[PDB]
Amino acid sequence: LNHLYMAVVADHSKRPHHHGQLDGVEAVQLNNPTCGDVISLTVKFDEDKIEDIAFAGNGCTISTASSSMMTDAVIGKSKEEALALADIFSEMVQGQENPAQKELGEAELLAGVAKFPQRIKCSTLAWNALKEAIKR
Ligand SMILES: [Zn+2]
Repeated sequence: LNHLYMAVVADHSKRPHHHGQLDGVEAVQLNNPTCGDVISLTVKFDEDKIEDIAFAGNGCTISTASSSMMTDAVIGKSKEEALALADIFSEMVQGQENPAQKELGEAELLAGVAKFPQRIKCSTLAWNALKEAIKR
């Protein structure tokens, strides 16, 4: 029942979702905890919502997985909705319990990074590139 989790996290790191870059969209680039992760996160908004999203970069398994899962979780949400999820994720990876972590989708599998301090920032990188993208 747990072996499936490894396959889901592995799939997000090896075959990222919403990977690459969107056309005609000024990307948002941030980088490392210290680990050496980087991401270019192009985000499209048609309304206040997120029409589409895409990312590219280089990181550890944790950081790539987390970027990939972040895209799934936020696609078609809202400056504020997306930003609330970011807060939810960020709090989850500091050991907080919250039923709302369900709204994170497969990113919920990264609850375990709260036990690895150096990994916190690996996992949040994508979320913070999102925060910046929304806030333009
Ligand atoms: Zn990392």
